[PDB]
Amino acid sequence: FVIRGDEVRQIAPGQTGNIADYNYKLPDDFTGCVIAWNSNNLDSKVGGN
Amino acid sequence: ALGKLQDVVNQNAQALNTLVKQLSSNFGAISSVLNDILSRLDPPEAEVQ
Repeated sequence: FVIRGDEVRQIAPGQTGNIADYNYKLPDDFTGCVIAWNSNNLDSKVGGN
Repeated sequence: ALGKLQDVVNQNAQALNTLVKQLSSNFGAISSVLNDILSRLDPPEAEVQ
């Protein structure tokens, strides 16, 4: 999926916030990896994407 | 005259009282009341306490 930079932290085991609470929540015993990379050159346009 | 039996009863009562009183010690936790820990902190944090 795609989020904003400040929301990257929200994608973590047991995290809170709008993204973690209403969009994508990880289990407390999550066993995996999270890889996030800025996509400002692909997911942003002049005038707002 | 009844020192031996009174000492036994007192020792048992003291053991039980100490055991019950132990419940209120923080043991390094922020609080000795479990519900307070659950309410005040997030689940990931509350688990450690």
